[PDB]
Amino acid sequence: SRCTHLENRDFVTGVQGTTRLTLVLELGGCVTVTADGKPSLDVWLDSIYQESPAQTREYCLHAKLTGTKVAARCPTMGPATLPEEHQSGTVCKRDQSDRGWGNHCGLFGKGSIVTCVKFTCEDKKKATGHVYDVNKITYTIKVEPHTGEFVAANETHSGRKSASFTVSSEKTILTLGDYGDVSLLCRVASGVDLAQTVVLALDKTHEHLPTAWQVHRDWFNDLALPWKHDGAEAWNEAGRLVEFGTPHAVKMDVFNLGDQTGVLLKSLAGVPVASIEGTKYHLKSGHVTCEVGLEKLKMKGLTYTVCDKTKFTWKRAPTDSGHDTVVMEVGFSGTRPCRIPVRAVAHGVPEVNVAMLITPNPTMENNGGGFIEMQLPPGDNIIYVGDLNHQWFQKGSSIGRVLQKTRKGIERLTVLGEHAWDFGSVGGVMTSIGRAMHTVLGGAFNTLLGGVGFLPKILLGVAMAWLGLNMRNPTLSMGFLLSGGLVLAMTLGVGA
Amino acid sequence: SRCTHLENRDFVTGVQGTTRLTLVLELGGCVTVTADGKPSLDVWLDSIYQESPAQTREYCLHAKLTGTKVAARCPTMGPATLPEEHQSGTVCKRDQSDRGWGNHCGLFGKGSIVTCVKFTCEDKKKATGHVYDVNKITYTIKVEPHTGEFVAANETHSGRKSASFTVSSEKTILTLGDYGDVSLLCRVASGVDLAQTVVLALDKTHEHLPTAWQVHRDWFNDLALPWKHDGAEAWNEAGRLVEFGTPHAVKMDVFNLGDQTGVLLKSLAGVPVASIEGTKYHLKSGHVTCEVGLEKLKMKGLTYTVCDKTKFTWKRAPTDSGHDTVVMEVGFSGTRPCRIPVRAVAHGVPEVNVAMLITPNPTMENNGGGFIEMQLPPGDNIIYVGDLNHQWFQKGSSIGRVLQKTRKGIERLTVLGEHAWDFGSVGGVMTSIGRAMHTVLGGAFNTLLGGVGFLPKILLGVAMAWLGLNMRNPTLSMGFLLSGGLVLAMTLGVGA
Amino acid sequence: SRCTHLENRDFVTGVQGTTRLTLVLELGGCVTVTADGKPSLDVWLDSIYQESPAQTREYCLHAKLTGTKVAARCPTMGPATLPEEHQSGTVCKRDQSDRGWGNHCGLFGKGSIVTCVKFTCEDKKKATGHVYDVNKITYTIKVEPHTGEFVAANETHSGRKSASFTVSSEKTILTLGDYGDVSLLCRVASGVDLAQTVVLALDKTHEHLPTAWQVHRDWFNDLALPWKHDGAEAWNEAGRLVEFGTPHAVKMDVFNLGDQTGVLLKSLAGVPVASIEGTKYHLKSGHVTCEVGLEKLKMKGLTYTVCDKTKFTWKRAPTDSGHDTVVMEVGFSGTRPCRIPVRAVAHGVPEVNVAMLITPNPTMENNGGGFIEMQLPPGDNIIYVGDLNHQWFQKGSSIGRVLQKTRKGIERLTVLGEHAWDFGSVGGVMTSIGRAMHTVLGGAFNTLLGGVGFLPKILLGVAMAWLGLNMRNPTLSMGFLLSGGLVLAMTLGVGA
Amino acid sequence: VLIPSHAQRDLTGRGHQWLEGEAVKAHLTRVEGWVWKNKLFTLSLVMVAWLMVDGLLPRILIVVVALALAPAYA
Amino acid sequence: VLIPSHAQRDLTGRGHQWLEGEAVKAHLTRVEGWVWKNKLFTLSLVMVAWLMVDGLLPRILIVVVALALAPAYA
Amino acid sequence: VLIPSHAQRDLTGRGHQWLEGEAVKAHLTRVEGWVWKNKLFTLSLVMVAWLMVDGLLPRILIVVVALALAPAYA
Repeated sequence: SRCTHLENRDFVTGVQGTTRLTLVLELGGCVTVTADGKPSLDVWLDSIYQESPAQTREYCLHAKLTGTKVAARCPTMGPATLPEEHQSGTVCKRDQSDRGWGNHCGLFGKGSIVTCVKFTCEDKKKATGHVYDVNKITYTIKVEPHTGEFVAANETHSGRKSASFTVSSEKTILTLGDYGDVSLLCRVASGVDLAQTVVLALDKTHEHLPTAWQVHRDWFNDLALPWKHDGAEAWNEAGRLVEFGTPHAVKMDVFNLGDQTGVLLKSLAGVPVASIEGTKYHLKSGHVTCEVGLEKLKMKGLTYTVCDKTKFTWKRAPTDSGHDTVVMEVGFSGTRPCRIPVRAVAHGVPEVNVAMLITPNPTMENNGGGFIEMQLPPGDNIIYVGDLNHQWFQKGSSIGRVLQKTRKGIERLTVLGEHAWDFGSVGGVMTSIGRAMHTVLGGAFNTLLGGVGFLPKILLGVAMAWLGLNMRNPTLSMGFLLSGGLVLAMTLGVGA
Repeated sequence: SRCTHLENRDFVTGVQGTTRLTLVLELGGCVTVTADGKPSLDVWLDSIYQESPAQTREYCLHAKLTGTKVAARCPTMGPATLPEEHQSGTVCKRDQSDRGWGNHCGLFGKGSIVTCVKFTCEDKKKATGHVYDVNKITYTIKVEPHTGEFVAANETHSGRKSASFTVSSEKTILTLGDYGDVSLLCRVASGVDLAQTVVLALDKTHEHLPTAWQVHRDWFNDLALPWKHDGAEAWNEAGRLVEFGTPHAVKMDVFNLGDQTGVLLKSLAGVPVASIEGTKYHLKSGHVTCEVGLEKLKMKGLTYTVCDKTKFTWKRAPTDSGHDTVVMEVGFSGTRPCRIPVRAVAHGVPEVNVAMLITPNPTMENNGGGFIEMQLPPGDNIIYVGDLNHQWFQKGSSIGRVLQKTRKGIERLTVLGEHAWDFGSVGGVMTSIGRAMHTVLGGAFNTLLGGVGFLPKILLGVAMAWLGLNMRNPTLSMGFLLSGGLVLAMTLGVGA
Repeated sequence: SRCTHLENRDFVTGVQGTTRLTLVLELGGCVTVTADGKPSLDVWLDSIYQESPAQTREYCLHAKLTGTKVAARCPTMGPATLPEEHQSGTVCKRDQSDRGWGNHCGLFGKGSIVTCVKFTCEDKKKATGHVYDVNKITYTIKVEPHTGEFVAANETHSGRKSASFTVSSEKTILTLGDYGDVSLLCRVASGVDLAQTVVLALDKTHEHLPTAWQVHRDWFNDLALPWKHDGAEAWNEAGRLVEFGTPHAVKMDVFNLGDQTGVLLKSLAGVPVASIEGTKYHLKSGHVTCEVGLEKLKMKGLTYTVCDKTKFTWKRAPTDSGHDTVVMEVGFSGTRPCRIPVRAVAHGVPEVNVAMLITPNPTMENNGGGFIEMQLPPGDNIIYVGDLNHQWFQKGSSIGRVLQKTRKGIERLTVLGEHAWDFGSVGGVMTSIGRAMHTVLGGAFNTLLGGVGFLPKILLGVAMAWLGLNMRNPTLSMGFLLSGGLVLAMTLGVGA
Repeated sequence: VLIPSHAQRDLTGRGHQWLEGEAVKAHLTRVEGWVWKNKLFTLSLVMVAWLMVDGLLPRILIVVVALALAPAYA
Repeated sequence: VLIPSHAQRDLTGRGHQWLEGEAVKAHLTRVEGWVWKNKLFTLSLVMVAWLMVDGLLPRILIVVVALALAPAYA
Repeated sequence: VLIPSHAQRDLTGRGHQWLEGEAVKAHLTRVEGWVWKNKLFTLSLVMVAWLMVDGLLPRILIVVVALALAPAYA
């Protein structure tokens, strides 16, 4: 399992004869997939990447200057000029200056002065924008069955199966050996919108920075610094990063506003990280919609003999998983292969079994086996495996489980957005209602207020509620109170 | 006359027979001094400086990091430790990470993790504060008489004399050659306030930056950056520029917030420049109240004959100075040591001489001479120099003359503050009233509102006026209305 | 005489208890001066000029386009560039052309197209500005005595004298031969306002075109055409005369906007002409305010004997001058030199001589003489010369004569402006009142509304008067009626 | 980090200042530059105050404050 | 030249993030910092509101808004 | 001499056209661009109209024709 190794899990279950389930896989999340009388699977999203993406804007974060020149004219003899006003990679400025007989002039008054300098970016201080192509994005999704073996996060499991998806792959069939085959179907058009996305890259040589950042498309085009596209030797708008002093009668000073890197790194705020591996560019935040087909799964070992109850030993004693399940491991010294007798008892009635096993029909094979995961009611229990017995106390209460599941639901909804209704979906009418309401209300808030800052949104929400308190009509008063409450829900209700 | 080479100038007249004048000399400005029957002298302030000033706080603008370490402990094993946690020169952080069987812990849940990194400033990326000592500051003041020669802004005028003042001195007499002696008294009290100014230095060797900035004293202590005093081997508060990633199971990332130089250079917008040249640290702003005594000056050459009226020629035609005076230069071929009989006449009246000569008793001499400056009434005029004549028109009006002097009065009053009342020795009762009222009223605004931003000051002034319109008591209403008007005056006079 | 030959003639009169008279010489006018006992003079201004005036802006009126270059890029493959975008004298444009799969692109949608063309003015299609320099203007004024010989406006009269005036010129003395001397002085600085004037020139080789125009200075700076100063190869705003067609997929076409010369010539409606003589530049409008001092003038021939009455003949019979006076010429056959007896008798009043002679004491001399000019009272008159007679009827009446003088007075005022009050050295207090009132009202109207067009000046005046009739207060009504009516009284003189 | 902007009153004088700063001589151009991009922005701020607020003096000052704060709203 | 703050309804996606944003819990530290640094002035806003505003609820709300806004403009 | 232009109803098909063959786009961009030249001209005309006209509807409406004509005379 990888679900045992991760901070986050969700569970799905199909009733008997259910052939398809709908999943909304998030990067770094995982799903435990089950159906009545069929073997369980772990499913997760493993990467979202491209090789050699297309370039866009380059920006300069720190200017270098050379070879400056100056010229000036007296108040009568017209505007001053220099050859370097008409050449590539130059920045120039022209202004009036004070003049008189003391400076060897003809007459007292305002003259004119002109100044020129060569401009270039400091050798490693470039910022590069990159953009993905929908025709070349690869999504990687992986599956492993609960074989009953255990393998660490830094070890490779032979039962693990891998698949890759683009605009040009159909319903895939993946084979899992004795367990049969599983069918998997991506919809790459449902992924993170490329039109909102850019990948920002600075110097890769820094030991103590992220290698890339998942910046928004609009913000990256409104940046004020000097810029170009690839292959050009000249810089556009080079006058953004130098400024010139007040003139003296015969000279003027040019000043460099210095390395902007600290301004950029503070301005990025909460933006998600990305990473680079040679030619490969990975996103590290995003989601995919997919269908999993439970069409051809076999329950392994239904023909196997049951174990001798006496020859079991604990390999790893019972522990709380932190996901409200109990996990344990057993070692067995008899003949193999064989099937493990398991049950759990409420401490007061020995006739009733309460073990909800999440790995159906568990077995010992020649090479390995004997991991078990189970869920139990709250309070005292006895757990049995063969003639071994152990005493346990499951924490919490029935109210605690519905609260914890409710929290996971709300936390998913405020990250997936309107796609959150597709998880484990069924043809019930409410699946249309929820997706419609989120399309309407989400469309309203994003179009009306989407670009407004967090504290400004709170001030607007308070002002709109306060207009609701003060205005003279009771229906419109309530409408201003409710709509102010929506802006506060989209801010203080997101976090405070 | 250096006052012809400069764009800010002022004129002072001793009232008949008065021995002493009080001058508020202002850096890079100049004043021309005049009195009945006595030669005219130009006085100006050339430098304010010290050698090797006192060194205060140092700040780090770009952190450089080495020797990262991390250690972690299994859930309930008890918290982690590393030798570096107690040492100087390192930043350490402690946090919780999730652990389980997939990463070699015995129990699932929250573990504990700690990480350490060594900290330094990059070799030239320091920022350093310096402070002036009242016992060591040196003022340089310079004087030249109007000799009737003309000398360029880049030539050594032999008539120029210099005096150096320190708190260890007060009075000096300068010999002017033929013109006799002039007396000058300085005080180091009522100079630039040494208790409220700091000189800030970055790397002195950059070709395209000022060498120093004249930062306010409170500012350089309200900053939030890594800092130390001189000679110390390790920095205080190094956590200001290093920050850490949220833990993985068994790792934490260490990140560098990068070079702050551009953030600092942006933040100092509006502060005046300073410069460092060799061992000396000059200011390029300030003022000094000085007393000039004119008891011992002599008019040169009252005994000479007048020129032959036939032998004059023009060397420069009459030209506008931009200070509302006329300047000219003449050439001659008679026996050289003789007086030039200059006069001017207004059109429509007899030859009452309207030329107020600012240089009294102009002569040629064997070494040179022949430069004149004068003031004339508005409208059509003719100027005569022996048999030479030139027609002229003087711009503006008798009302415009008063408005132009009024503006320069308002500029001095706002730029120099309370000391502006000390200009001119005619100490009538209104001068003491102004000095007292400015001390009281200026002290109130500068202590109550002084540090507040320019816009929120105006918004407060508007608020006190808005409230003043609404008060039912007439005395309180007028007080609030006046207070709003005062805050608006105290701001908007400095707003453009 | 010259005053016989030009239609703008005027007469200045007085008594020798005042010897100084103030004249306003207008270029293309003539003035006659007369007084008790002293001879009459003809006075005029003959040319205002400079040699080689200062050059300023040159403008291009016909573009030559050459060497055009085009480039384009596929929809996502970045914007295009050309080397010619970074060279002198080159006009460039950039646009989003359409592209598609059939035009060799890999995608639908907008691409990029860029185009460059090189620019020069065509040979001899320049327009040039010139400006006068105050220290280098020459004004030429001429005087001749009313000799009583006659010469046409064709040959050169021997008695004529000429004097040139510049900013460095005195109360000059002109030696009028036998008639003694006249004294002459000029307000050179207060003629035409050189702050207003530019002289505009096209090429010199054209036939029907005027040689130059007296354009206004502000107008000359708002011309929306390409420009430079001397010695430069680049043209500023070269894009004014070229525009580009909406792109095809792989072409964009430059359009030459063509020779603008007719639009310039159609714009300079109502602007006075000027002319050029190798290196002199002459104005053909404007005026000087001037003094003549009559102190040293002498009468001629007062000791001669009277003619013997029978020896006269008419040579040119009494005829109407077109300017109130009557003119005649006589041939005489007696000894010379001698005095011609002249008188005129009003019908029925033989006791009084009514002839006002414009030339005092007419004499024949050995080389020439015998022209006479006189003024007579209206109606039936008899003219006598020796014992010859001629009958005459003098047109008009005293009321019509006052109206004719009043018309010329209004024509002086409406073209000289505020200077019109200098004509004749009248000491009466009302002259100061009229001078002040016109100066105030003219300054107010010019500074408030001066540049507004004829129709909007009328519409503003009418609108304020009509609003005045609609106002609900009688004092405000009168203020709107007055302010509306004054604009019309200041402006209705133009035309239709 | 968050280094603030230096105050505009302190160390006033006739020497070269480093950069133009941010007094009302600058800020009035920033308000007009916001408005001529966002052409409808002042319409509701003027119109709602003109409809809702009694007394010309407090109405006008409320409009002046609402416009003076404008470039800080985003 | 300035660079605008990016912070909005971003490409959120549940992975690791760069340093988290200065929301209300952080903004209150800027208020406390200004109350300490500008201490002598702070009585004026409270005193004027205490004299001028009737009703404790709107009086407290006006003081809270004034002190919350001040460090965004000072 | 004069050679006055024509528009609106010689209207050719979807082919290329000569430079800036439009009236409403030109007049709108001219009117909105002119406002920077002289504020006091339109401000004083608006102030006089706001004082002189009786009833808010005609007081708002009548000014539009004058401002539509204004750039033909300035």
